[PDB]
Amino acid sequence: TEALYQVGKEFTSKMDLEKPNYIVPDYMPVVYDKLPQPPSHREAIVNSCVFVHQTLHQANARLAKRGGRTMAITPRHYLDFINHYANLFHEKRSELEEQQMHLNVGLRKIKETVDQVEEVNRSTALLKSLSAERERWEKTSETFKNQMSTIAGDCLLSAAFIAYAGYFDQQMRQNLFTTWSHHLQQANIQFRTDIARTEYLSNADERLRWQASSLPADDLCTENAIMLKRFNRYPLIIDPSGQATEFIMNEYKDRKITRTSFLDDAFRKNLESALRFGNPLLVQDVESYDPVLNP
Amino acid sequence: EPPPGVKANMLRTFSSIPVSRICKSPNERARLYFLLAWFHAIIQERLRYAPLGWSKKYEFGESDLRSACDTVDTWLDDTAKGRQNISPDKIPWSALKTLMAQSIYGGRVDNEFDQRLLNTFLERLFTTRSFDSEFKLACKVDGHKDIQMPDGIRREEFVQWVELLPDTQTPSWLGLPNNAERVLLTTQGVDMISKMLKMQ
Amino acid sequence: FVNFTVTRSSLQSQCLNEVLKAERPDVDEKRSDLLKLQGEFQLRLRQLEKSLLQALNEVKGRILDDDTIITTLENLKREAAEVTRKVEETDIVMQEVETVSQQYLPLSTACSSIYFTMESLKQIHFLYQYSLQFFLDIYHNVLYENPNLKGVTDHTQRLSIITKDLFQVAFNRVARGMLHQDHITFAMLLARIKLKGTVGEPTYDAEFQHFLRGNEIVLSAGSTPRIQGLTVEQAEAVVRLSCLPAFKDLIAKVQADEQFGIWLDSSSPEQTVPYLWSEETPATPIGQAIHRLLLIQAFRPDRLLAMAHMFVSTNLGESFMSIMEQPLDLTHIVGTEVKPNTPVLMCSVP
Repeated sequence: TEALYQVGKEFTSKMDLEKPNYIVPDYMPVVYDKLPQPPSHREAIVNSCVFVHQTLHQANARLAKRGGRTMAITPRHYLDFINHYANLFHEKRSELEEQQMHLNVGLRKIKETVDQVEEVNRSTALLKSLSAERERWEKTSETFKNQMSTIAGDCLLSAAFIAYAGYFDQQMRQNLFTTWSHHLQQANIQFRTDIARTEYLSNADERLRWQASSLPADDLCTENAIMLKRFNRYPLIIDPSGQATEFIMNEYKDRKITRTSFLDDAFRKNLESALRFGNPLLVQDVESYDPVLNP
Repeated sequence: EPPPGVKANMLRTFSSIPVSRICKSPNERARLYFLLAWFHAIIQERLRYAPLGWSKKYEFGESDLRSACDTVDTWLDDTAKGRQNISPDKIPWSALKTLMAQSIYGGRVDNEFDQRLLNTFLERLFTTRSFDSEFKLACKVDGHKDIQMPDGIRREEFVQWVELLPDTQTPSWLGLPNNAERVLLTTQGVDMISKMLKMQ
Repeated sequence: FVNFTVTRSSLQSQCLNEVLKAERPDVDEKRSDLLKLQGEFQLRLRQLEKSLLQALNEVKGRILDDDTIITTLENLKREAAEVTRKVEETDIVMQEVETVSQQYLPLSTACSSIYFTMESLKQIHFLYQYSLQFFLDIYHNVLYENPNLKGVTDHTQRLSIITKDLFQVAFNRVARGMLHQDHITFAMLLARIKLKGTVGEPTYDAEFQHFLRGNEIVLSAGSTPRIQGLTVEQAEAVVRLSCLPAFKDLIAKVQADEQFGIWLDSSSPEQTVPYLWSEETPATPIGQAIHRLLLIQAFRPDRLLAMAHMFVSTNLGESFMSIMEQPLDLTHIVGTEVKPNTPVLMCSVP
């Protein structure tokens, strides 16, 4: 727990986790023994990250006692979690500032246009046509502070789901996400419960293209596609039906992806080519994994 | 796997053996095959009641049935030298009974009491009396009723008789007491429950 | 790790779309065209919003100074309004498609339940491994090459025939690759699934819940009395079964029936289970079947399987399990049901 906490602290230094208006809950969901008694918002964030990491050990234990098949939880999962947290936090902050900048510029231009028409028929008709857009932009600009407040918790939950939830099925994914959300609730960490995970970590254009690439219209499939897009460690795909293979090949036709297998004689050569020319590579039969990929 | 019961066993037997095989020149041949099938079924069905039907789990299987069929054909052709009808008392009952007692279904037996039981079934089943109208394959299955010998002389009649057998088979069909299945059934019932409980 | 596991909703959608294609090809084609139209419509609306925002963001001075900006804004607003109009039109046509496809939801639910039961079948034996393609082959068999749909044209009767044949073919193909002792168990589950698909039948959750487990009801020394005519195990079974509201007066009903002992020693009591449960309204024949199943489990466990078969015969028909008694007709299965890519595994007991 010490190592996880210190890694979280040092890695989230670039993060803007300072919330001076944060209130310490009376019952703090403490998982770090030497966490300061009046924790700060950043301290609560890293403590919740450590809790998220330990929750995967608890879940693996629960599936192990029921005879289920579990995959080992490693500190590299925690490193992927914190890396995704930093990247998603920065991305969401940048997108939200850019959207607010565009909305403010649009609103000031509409106000300037009203002043110009005051100081004619066509522009009055245009302003009448733009009233709904102006109202929507003012409302979205009003929601800016709430979005800013919920960014940290939303990104933490999204990164946890990306790092840890890939191997598990729908029920266990929901269980882990509910556990993390409840822990954030006990820690007074702000997050949204309305937006879906797939809607939050993917846009409609990407989902439409995924549907074009023959990705099945399913929430778990969309989550899998998001993991295949935002991965830190190279993905290992488990698909008995195998439609994931066609989805990957369709998504990477333009970049000239090559299908191969660990049991193929040319695999090494293929791998070398994929490494030298920077082309996407798809290797099947990972049950016969060749340790030459270890580096 | 072994057929679920005597009816299924005999249906599988009659399906496995070609029609032209059974319908050769001696009209009596079909009955012999039926008898063999019944015998085979009974023998196999006594394996399910592992300690009681036989003292040991023997591998009475398709090879034994095929060997018995070949022996029946060989000795029937030897006796009925290309004749349309062979008198039932002229059928080589001694040859078939001895060959099945010592070699076919007999070489697997390593216990004198299981050998006595096999001799028992062979003596009761393979006689001239099997060709009578009132021959009785089994006696007092449910206390009152019992299983009659079909009055068929062609294969299709025997197949119909097997197909018309009820779905109320009891170990008394095999000569065993009716309670010989009780415990087994109970276990399987409990087993079913467990499997059901394991799939929720 | 990125695991692609089958979810109930996704399989339900797949089966609903497949039955819509098979039964209502015009409706399925219209639905596909509508989803494509709305996808590109939302795409166009997003592009129009982005273009409007960027046109406002990339204009210098005042908007009225450059009439080209005004014309572009007017064109964008006009196109947005008319694409939105097409959006409501596509929405109403989707309402038509949805009210058409509402009829086939129970079949898709049954399909998903059957597939997940087949997947759970691996828990009882290592040999019971079934892919999604196997169940999809069963479903295609039921939908497209079903001899019972040869001359039937009414959609409701076709759907009923398809629903019946789904259960029948699923049992046949799965049980051909199962040990006979397990067949009833599978049949039981199918019956329960078909029991959930009946609108007019109750849930029977408590009766099945006591059917399973049951022994977890701890009975003390004083809790279980000594009933004349029953053994200790039978007495505890009566006590546990009395926990139901319907069997609350079970000891009194058994004691008041002097003929009951005769029924306790009959060869096939499951055929003549006496009316020992108290109920205000008459139970359905399937409800009567569960009540007899409970009574048999309490009193004659050795005949439980037989009663279970009767239960299946009540839910799925008399001849539902009859194919397993027949010899394996391997010729037709190899010629028609087995693809050349699919190996025919023949697993035999010693």
